[PDB]
Amino acid sequence: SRVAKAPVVVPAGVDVKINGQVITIKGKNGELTRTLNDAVEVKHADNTLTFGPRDGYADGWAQAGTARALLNSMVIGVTEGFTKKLQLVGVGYRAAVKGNVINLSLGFSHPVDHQLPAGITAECPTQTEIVLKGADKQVIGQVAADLRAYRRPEPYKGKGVRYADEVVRTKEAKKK
Amino acid sequence: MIGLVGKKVGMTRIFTEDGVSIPVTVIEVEANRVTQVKDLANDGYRAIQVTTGAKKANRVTKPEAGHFAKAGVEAGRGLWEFRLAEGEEFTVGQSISVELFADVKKVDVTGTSKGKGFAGTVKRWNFRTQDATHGNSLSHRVPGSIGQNQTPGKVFKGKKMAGQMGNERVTVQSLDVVRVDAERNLLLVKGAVPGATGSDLIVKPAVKA
Amino acid sequence: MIQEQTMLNVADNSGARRVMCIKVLGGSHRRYAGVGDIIKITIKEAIPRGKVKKGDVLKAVVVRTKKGVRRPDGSVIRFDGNACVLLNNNSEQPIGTRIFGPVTRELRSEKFMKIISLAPEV
Amino acid sequence: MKVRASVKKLCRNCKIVKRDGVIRVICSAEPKHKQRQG
RNA sequence: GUGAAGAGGGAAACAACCCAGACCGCCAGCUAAGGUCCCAAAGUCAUGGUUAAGUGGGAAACGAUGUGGGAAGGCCCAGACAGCCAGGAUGUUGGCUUAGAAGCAGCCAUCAUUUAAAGAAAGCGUAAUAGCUCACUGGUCGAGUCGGCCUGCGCGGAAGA
RNA sequence: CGAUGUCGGCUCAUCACAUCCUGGGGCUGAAGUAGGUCCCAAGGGUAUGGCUGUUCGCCAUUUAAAGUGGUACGCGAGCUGGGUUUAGAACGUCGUGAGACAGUUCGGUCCCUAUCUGCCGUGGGCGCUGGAGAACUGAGGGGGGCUGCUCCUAGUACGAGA
RNA sequence: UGCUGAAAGCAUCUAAGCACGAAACUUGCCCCGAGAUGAGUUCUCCCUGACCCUUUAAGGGUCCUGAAGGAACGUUGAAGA
Repeated sequence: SRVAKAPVVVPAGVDVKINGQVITIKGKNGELTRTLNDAVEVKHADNTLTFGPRDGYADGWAQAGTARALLNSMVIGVTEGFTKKLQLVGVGYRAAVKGNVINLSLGFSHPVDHQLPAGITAECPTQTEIVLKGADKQVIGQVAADLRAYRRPEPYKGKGVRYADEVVRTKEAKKK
Repeated sequence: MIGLVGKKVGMTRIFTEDGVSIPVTVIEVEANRVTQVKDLANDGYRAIQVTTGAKKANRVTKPEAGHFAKAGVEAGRGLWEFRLAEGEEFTVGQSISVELFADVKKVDVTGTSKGKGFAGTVKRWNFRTQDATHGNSLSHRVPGSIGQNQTPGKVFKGKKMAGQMGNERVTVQSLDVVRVDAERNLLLVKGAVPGATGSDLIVKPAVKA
Repeated sequence: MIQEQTMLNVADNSGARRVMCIKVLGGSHRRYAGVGDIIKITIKEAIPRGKVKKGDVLKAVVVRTKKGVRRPDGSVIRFDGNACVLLNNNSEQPIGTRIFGPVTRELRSEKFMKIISLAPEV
Repeated sequence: MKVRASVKKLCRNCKIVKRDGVIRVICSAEPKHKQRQG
């Protein structure tokens, strides 16, 4: 509602196409196509993007608000992209990467292989830190969540895979 | 992949160099001749129909004689067909030998089990007999109770009772193939297979890989 | 084929001479013990000077069976009686100092080394 | 996770949420205040 | 009052519930209770609202930013509420039960300066300390926002062969 | 009440889930092994003996567990008859007595050739449209679904150590 | 358990959308199965002569031909009351 009433400025060099309710955006990373809710209408609004709820839908304002956030996310992604940093804490933890596959050893008896999806790049500047980049925020969050799910951090030593900018609660055995 | 039709020929054992003896069932798998090839266009599914053995000229009926003559295949006993796996093709009149089992290790054998006739619950469903003494009267091998009371008021379907035992097709799967002899048309498989001597068996590669 | 209530002879010299099997271990509803299965037994009559007295429950291992054992080539080994060796209920550890009579090689489980070593034959 | 029939804001950092028609309480400070049935 | 000693229609079936008291015949009409999408006779009828739960078509104490309406009330472009880079100090390690409670166990006052601004103290956390927040106070965007009462209809609570 | 045989045992079961084991999870005063509690889950599995008529219970030794209930406290036109509950007899107690006692002991006839429904098997008739002989697709239905221990990972992670 | 995400400038697994997630469910394994009257599909085999009648109808009657195949009978079976 309030967020919907805030057009987002489209920077130069970004192409926006409105095929009915489908939106295609092209920047410098790739083409991002998203299908939009039928309860929200969008016009080119040269130099800006505007969203309006069509009459006949009680939640029209809410759908506009989420739609505006999604469009901003894609605009930022195509313009610059999204990066996430993951840290591995624990003795004997490796995060080697090669090609389009991530190799991890989180103390399991067998190696862990993860197949990244298209449009996602992984880099390993250090053996324990891994940085992922992509054109959209939803996929990176999902991929990072999948990586984290392999070894959830535990609250006695903060081991496992953790996000670079999160706080992990720690506790100690009281008597035994 | 397709199977083959063979005849059970008794049982034997093979002595290995290390001493252990392997009980093997001997299956006579002579050349299997393809009589008809099915396709999705006509039959809606792809299969090959094969025949084996021989039949008396005066015993094969005219409808069967014409069916064989169309494929140019000598008349055999019975007909069986196997579904295809989409990875292989066959032509009418082609002969299939036991050599295709050279590279396999497990097979599934299907056949008709020996017929025990009308069998009691003790023999059929391993029911426990009642006491032979201590007052028992005419109830030594009787099934016992078959229902609860008025509340159900009936005997549930699928109840275990006396009846025909054996004489139905059963499959023994994951049998080790011990030896294949193409020139003599033999297939030694470790274990026992359903049916008596001289009964037709169907051998196909194990599906529970 | 040793089941509950079965009489067994004692191969060792722990002082027991006849024992009763009261349970077959190693599985629920297990029926009978094999060549080298652990069983729970009670001593029915022993040497007065022995270290094991009558009416005590302790584990045992079968070494000989009348039914016999089957070899991989089809051969079988049969004996004129059933014999066992006494144990300690916490660690297997046959308490006997010597064992009389032949013992089959089916007990070579990387563990019964003491039994086989003391065995006069095999 | 408490599955009690009554849900309350035990501490300041407790939020009431509705998910799949079920009223839950989520706490960002201590997991002990997380409870499902509301 | 009804049944017993009353058929008929309705409540799926159901003496005693609702409508209604069968003299006989009719391939005539109008109504009662109850009904009108199909089984199954008659409105997929008209107007204004509510419900998202298959509620309707079982069940309470109690719980909750479900949703509709009403009466108000506090703060609000001398610019509110939530956010954003900020501040949150000095004795008050207290006399007091000096074992340490120092604001975070209580006797106790509940003082006082810098002041755009702060209390001798609300939460988490230490044997007490320490430490991290919030009370409160600056600056940008910036317009509504906040907490209760009355209730309509819903959700959870809600497991049996 | 012109008759619905009422405790246990055996045989045979079937359903519910308020789950005993196995499976998936939250919290923990969860270091790890092992636990506590709650949520989801009924696919399968879910002891043998001594004493007593016993169910139950105590005891002995196993298992991953020896689940709780419904089904005429499931099941005697399927079996037994130990308890209780006819007639004999005795003990204690009550009564002058005949006799009585959820007081105790010894002994003591359990019928039925299955018409219908149901269920387990197996056939005849007709139909499916000119008739006949074969091989199939598959709607639909049923069966099966349990798990221990050892080794490697590793004596690794964890832990002051154990 | 989540990712993104407004309603409610924040937050939020949910309202739109996208992910995983159990011996439970559907399938996968084995068996029955077209009486599945919704009675299915494919292959092969056999029959292609004349007279009349009427209330001229998917009608009835007579002569000659009766094929494929089936049944029956016999010898029987590791099939079977």
